[PDB]
Amino acid sequence: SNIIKQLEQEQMKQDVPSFRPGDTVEVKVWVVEGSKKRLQAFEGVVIAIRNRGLHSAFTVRKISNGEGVERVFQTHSPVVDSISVKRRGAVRKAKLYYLRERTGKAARIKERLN
Amino acid sequence: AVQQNKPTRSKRGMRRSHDALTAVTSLSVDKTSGEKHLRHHITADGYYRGRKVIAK
Amino acid sequence: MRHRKSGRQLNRNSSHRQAMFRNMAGSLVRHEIIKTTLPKAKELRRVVEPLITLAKTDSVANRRLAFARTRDNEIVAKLFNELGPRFASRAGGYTRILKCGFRAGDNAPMAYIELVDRSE
Amino acid sequence: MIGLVGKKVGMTRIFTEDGVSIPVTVIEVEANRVTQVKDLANDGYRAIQVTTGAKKANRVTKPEAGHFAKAGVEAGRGLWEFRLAEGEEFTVGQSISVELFADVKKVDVTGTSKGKGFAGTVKRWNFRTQDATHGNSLSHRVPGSIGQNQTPGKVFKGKKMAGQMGNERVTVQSLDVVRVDAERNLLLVKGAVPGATGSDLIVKPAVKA
Amino acid sequence: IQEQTMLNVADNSGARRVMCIKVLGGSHRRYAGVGDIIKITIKEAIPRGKVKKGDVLKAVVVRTKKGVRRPDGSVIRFDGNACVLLNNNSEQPIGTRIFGPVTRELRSEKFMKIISLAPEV
RNA sequence: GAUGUCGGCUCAUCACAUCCUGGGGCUGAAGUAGGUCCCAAGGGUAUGGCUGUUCGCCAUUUAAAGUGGUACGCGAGCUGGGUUUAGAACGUCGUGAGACAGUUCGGUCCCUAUCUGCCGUGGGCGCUGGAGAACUGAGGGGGGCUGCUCCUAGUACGAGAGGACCGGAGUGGACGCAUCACUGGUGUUCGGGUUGUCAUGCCAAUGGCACUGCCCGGUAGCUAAAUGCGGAAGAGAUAAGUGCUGAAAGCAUCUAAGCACGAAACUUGCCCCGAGAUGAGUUCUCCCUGACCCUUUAAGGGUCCUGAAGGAACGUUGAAGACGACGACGUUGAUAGGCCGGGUGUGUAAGCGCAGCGAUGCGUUGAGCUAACCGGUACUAAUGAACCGUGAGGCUUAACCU
RNA sequence: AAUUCCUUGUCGGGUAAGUUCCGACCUGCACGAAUGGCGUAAUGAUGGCCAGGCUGUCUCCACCCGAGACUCAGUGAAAUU
RNA sequence: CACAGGUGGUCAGGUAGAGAAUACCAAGGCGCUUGAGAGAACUCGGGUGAAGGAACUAGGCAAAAUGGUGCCGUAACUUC
RNA sequence: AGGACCGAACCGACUAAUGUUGAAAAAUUAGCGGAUGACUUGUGGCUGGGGGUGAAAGGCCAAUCAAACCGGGAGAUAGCU
Ligand SMILES: [Mg+2]
Ligand SMILES: [Mg+2]
Ligand SMILES: [Mg+2]
Ligand SMILES: [Mg+2]
Ligand SMILES: [Mg+2]
Ligand SMILES: [Mg+2]
Ligand SMILES: [Mg+2]
Ligand SMILES: [Mg+2]
Ligand SMILES: [Mg+2]
Ligand SMILES: [Mg+2]
Ligand SMILES: [Mg+2]
Ligand SMILES: [Mg+2]
Ligand SMILES: [Mg+2]
Ligand SMILES: [Mg+2]
Ligand SMILES: [Mg+2]
Ligand SMILES: [Mg+2]
Ligand SMILES: [Mg+2]
Ligand SMILES: [Mg+2]
Ligand SMILES: [Mg+2]
Ligand SMILES: [Mg+2]
Ligand SMILES: [Mg+2]
Ligand SMILES: [Mg+2]
Ligand SMILES: [Mg+2]
Ligand SMILES: [Mg+2]
Ligand SMILES: [Mg+2]
Ligand SMILES: [Mg+2]
Ligand SMILES: [Mg+2]
Ligand SMILES: [Mg+2]
Ligand SMILES: [Mg+2]
Repeated sequence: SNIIKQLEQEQMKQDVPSFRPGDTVEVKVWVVEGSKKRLQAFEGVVIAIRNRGLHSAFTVRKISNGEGVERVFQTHSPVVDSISVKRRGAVRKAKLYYLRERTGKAARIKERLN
Repeated sequence: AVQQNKPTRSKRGMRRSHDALTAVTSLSVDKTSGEKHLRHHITADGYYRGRKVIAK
Repeated sequence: MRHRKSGRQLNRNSSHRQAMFRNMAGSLVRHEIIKTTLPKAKELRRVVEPLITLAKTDSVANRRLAFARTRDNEIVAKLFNELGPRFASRAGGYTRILKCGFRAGDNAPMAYIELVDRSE
Repeated sequence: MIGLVGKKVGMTRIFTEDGVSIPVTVIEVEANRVTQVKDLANDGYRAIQVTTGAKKANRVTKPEAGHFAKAGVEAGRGLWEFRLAEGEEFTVGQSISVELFADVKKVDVTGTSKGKGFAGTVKRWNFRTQDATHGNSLSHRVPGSIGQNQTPGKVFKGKKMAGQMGNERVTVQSLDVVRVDAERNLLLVKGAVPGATGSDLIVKPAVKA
Repeated sequence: IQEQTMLNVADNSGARRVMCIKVLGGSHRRYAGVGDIIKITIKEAIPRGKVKKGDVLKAVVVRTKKGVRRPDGSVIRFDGNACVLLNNNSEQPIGTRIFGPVTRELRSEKFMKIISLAPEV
C-alpha cells in the first residue's frame, strides 16, 4: 500500500494544471507517426473525469471532421506530453454524457466566470 | 422419485450417527459472583467479567 | 459472493433496514439500554454511534441532518444536549454490547446494546 | 535455479520513455532465511527450506521454534521447500533475496487462488445457457443431461458439473520482470498472478524459456 | 463487427446502411473492428455510383462505436460504425474521397491508400 | 398390471472405414499444387436463408466444416415445431355414419431422489507413545488445435506463368486459466435532480409512500467486451516407410545374425490432486521420566497424585465459505465495529447577506454529504480459567554398545 | 388454391441466400355456380408474409434487489416399498 | 382446512385527475398464527446492462417499446 | 341515433410464466375482448333420462353424460385374468 503510492507518485507528473468537467482543453500527444514523430493537438471539451492518482483519464468530446469522437487520456502517460486548458465553462454536473446526443446550439455549454 | 427398497433400520441409524448432539463443553464461573454461567455472556443475574453490568 | 462487502441485509428490503433501525436507534437513546438480536445489535451500533459522533458539534446543520435520521426531536435533543458532550471526550466506542442469547420462542441469540457511561 | 517466497500487493502501471503503459503485480520478497537445507544425506532430496515473514513469536508453537532454532531462526509466516540441482547453500540462516533475479527474466509465480465457492456450471465450466424463454421450465441455466442411456448405464468420471470453484495452487508461467529493486524488496512482473493481495506466493524462474 | 450490424460508408458510391454478413479471419471469429476485412452487403446506395444496392463486396472497419486503444491505455471511441468498400478479389478501396477521420492502426501500409486521404489521424 | 415417437436444445462418450493438421510408398510426381494407397484418434472440425425436418439446395466463411456406435446417446434435463384423441373445413371415397400413409386452422409435456452413479465437501477410525510442521512421489487427472505475414528466396524448379523445400521471426482465429492495474458493466448500503401526495404547528429545511416513484452519476466488491499467460521446444521407445552389412540361395537381399534413422499417436517434459501408497512412506522439532492395590498374574483390571506438547471449544472476524471446513487475532491486542485523518464519488449544503416584484440568481463555498477503500487509533468487544490429551512407548531377530 | 399427387412445378418480385409469402401460367392427380361461383369497404385476442421502432430473444452472459434453497429452534407430511 | 377461489344490495370524505382510473391520504380497519440467521449453486419475481439489434426461434414466444391534451397534417380504397 | 368508438364497475376468457403431492379437483400474476346490449345480475317458477335443454360442442342436466343419481332384478353373464 504505502510501498505502492510511493510507487504511484513516483511517476505522477505535476505539469497537469486545473481541471473541470466542462472546460475545452487542448491535449498535445506524440503522434509517433512512421519515420517522424511530432505532437498532435486535440482541442475538445471535458465530459467525464479521472481522479485516481497515477491512474487518471480525460474523456474528451471533439466532433471533428464530420462526426464526433471521444478520447479518454491516461493523463500521466508520456504520450500526454502537454495538455492546455483553453475555454472553461459552466456545467453543474460531474459527467456530461447528456452531451452525446446534442449537436450544435443544443450542445452549447455556458461560461464559468467568477 | 421414491425409494425402490424399504431401507433397513441399520442404514437408518447409520445416517443418524452424525445426527448426534453435544453438551455444554464445560461452562464459565464469574469472579465477583460465584455464578455458574455461559462463557462470553452474562451470568444468572447482571454479573459478567466481574462488574455488575445490568442490575437485578 | 459477498467478498469484502459490508452491512447485514437481515431479512427484508432496504426500506426496512432504514426504519426498523432508525426506530431501534431512538429506542436506544430513549432508554440507554436494549435487548435484541446480537446480529441486530452488532448493527444498530453502526447506526447509533455515527449519530453521537455527530452529537459533538451542536450547530443547526448537526440537528436537521440529525433529524434527517430519526424523526424524534425528543432524541435529537437527548443527542446534542446530553450524550453529545456526555461523550465529548469519548474516543468513539460509545457502546457496550453484552450478550445472553437464547430466546423463548426462537433459539435466537439476544444481546444488550447499551451506552458506556450508563451508570445512571 | 530456485525461487523466493513473496507476498501480493500489486496491480499498477509504469509508463515507458516511448509511451507504453506496463501493467504490474508487486510481489514483496522479505529475504528467505534457509531453515534446514539438506542433501541426499537424508532422502533423495537436494532442496532448501526457507521462511520470510515474522510470526508474533507468541503464536509460534514450541515445535515451531525448535526446527527454527536448529538454524538461523527468524520466525516468519511459514516454511517452503525449494528443490535445486547442482548447487550449495548453508543450512544456517542464509537469507537469499531478490538479487536472485536481475539477469533473470522468466518467473512464474504461484499464489493460492481466488476462491469462488458455489461454482456451478456456466462459470465452473463455461457451460452454455439454454434459452431463457421459448418454453423452458426450471431449466434455463442448468447442467441438462449429465449422461446418455442404458448402454453406459452410468455417469462417467470427470463429468464437468458444479462443485467448489477456486482456492487452489494455479501457477501462471512466463511474465517478464520489470523491477527487482531491493531495499524495499520489490519484484514487478508483467501482470496478474493468482493471489488476492497479502496472500503468499512463490516466484520461481519460468520452466519455459 | 459481428454478422448483421449496420455500418456507414466512409468513402463513396453506395451510401449509408450497409450490412455485414461475415467476419473474416477464421472459424468462429466473433466480432471485428479497428481495421479488418469484412464481407459486406449494400443496403441503400446512392442512385448513381459504381456500386449499387444488393451488391456483396467486402470492406474495412474504420470507426467503431466501442473504440480502440493501446500504449498508455487511452481509448479512442467514435459514435457510430464506419466502413469502406474495396474491390473484392484483390484489395484497395473502390473509391476516391474517404470521408471522416481514421486511426493510425490503419497505417499498416497495405491500407495506406486510405490514410493518405485527408480528414484526420 | 405402460420400455414416452421425430427434429431441435443442453451436455456428452467411444470406434476408425481420418475431413484438417502430422509421418510415409507410387504417380500419367518440374515446381505450385493434386490423384491414390499405407501409418496415424493428440487435438481440432461454420454462421445464416427456406423447411418441423434430420437431409438437402442456396449465400458467405474455414486449416477443415469427417464417418459411424452410445434405447436411430440425452423429455424422473428443456422444447412440443413434425407425429395418432376430442373442434372445424377443403379435395376425394361412401346412399350414410364416417374415412384418407392427403391437406388445412386450433389443441394441458407430472414426480420434493431411497439405492447405483457422478461433481463438490465433512465427520469417524486407522496408520502401534502423543503431538506441530516440511516433503518424497506410487499413482490420477489436466493440457495437446491452427491461419496469415516477413526472412531464407523471388533462390531451387520453370520456355513462362508461376513458384517451394529445410530452417527462422512475428502477429492473429478459436479454446483455457488467472486478475481488476487499465476500458467498461453493475453497484435498491454514496451523492444529486425531479412529479404526485401525506406528514414533522407554519416559513425554510426534511422524512414516508408511489417498481429504488421516475432519473443522472458512482466507492468497494463481483465481472467481460478488459488485461497477462498458456498449450512448445527437448529427450526416450516406436508406426508405416527408408536404410547399412550380410548368409540362407557363388548373385541378389532392410533380416535370418547384427546395426541406423523415423509422426501431433506411446513413455516423459509442462500444470494440478496426490501415503486410506492398509505396501498407510520419509525429514525436522516438541511434550510426558509418582505412587499404590487386586488378580484367573507375565494378560492384565482398578484407586490416589498428576494432567503435558498440542488440540478442541468459546469469542472478534476473513478477498475462506451452503453447513462443516480452512485462514487471521484474542488485552503478550489492529481481530471486527466505532473513531481520526486521507482518498474516491457526487457537485458548490444549511444558515446569513446582496440583487430581482417574482421564478430565481450571486457571495460565503469546488461547499455539504460520502461504503465495502488507504494510513493510523485500544474507544467497545475479543476473561483468568474450565474441557480433551497423559506420565518415557509390544515382541522377535540382526547391526553397531557394555 | 384451406382443393395440386408429381412438388421446393415453371417464370417474375422480395433476400447476400426464400420447400413460406406476393404476382402470373394452366398440365384443375381430384375448382365451379345457394351441401353456392367470383368479388368486396368495414370489422377480427382469426391463418400466412414483410418493414420501421424496440429490445438480454440471441452473440454471450455480467452485476444487483427480493421469495425459497443452506444453518438453528418448534411442529411435522407424501408416493413407493 | 382459520383454503390466494365464489357471494347480491346500500354508503362514497381530502389533493392531484376527464373519472367509481390511479397515486397518496381522512374516518375506520389491518401487518395476513412459525421465527432467528446466512447472503452458496439452482428455481421463482424483479432492476440495470458495453458493442451488435431477431443473428433467437417452429414462430419476435417472452421481453422492449407506444402511451396524455390542444393544434398542425394525414394514403390505397369505399357501401361515402 | 347506434347489436357505434376509448375505458372503470360488471360479463368474459386470447397469450405467457408460476403452479401440477397446488393457496386452488382449473387458480394467481402480467397482459387480452366486451362494456346501452343477441348486455349483465338477485329472488322465485317450469322442462326429467332414450327424456329434457342446446346461436350445435354429444355441449349441459349437482366436481358424474354417446344416455344422470339411488334402490331393485343381482350372486346378470365372464369359453377371460
Ligand atoms: Mg469488511
Ligand atoms: Mg427467514
Ligand atoms: Mg422504497
Ligand atoms: Mg409446466
Ligand atoms: Mg454394468
Ligand atoms: Mg488405419
Ligand atoms: Mg443448416
Ligand atoms: Mg427474415
Ligand atoms: Mg435418440
Ligand atoms: Mg417434464
Ligand atoms: Mg404440435
Ligand atoms: Mg373431428
Ligand atoms: Mg357424395
Ligand atoms: Mg399464389
Ligand atoms: Mg366444393
Ligand atoms: Mg345450380
Ligand atoms: Mg391464516
Ligand atoms: Mg445491451
Ligand atoms: Mg431466423
Ligand atoms: Mg437458427
Ligand atoms: Mg408478445
Ligand atoms: Mg412490458
Ligand atoms: Mg359497443
Ligand atoms: Mg386476469
Ligand atoms: Mg371498450
Ligand atoms: Mg335461480
Ligand atoms: Mg358437471
Ligand atoms: Mg336373475
Ligand atoms: Mg358377479
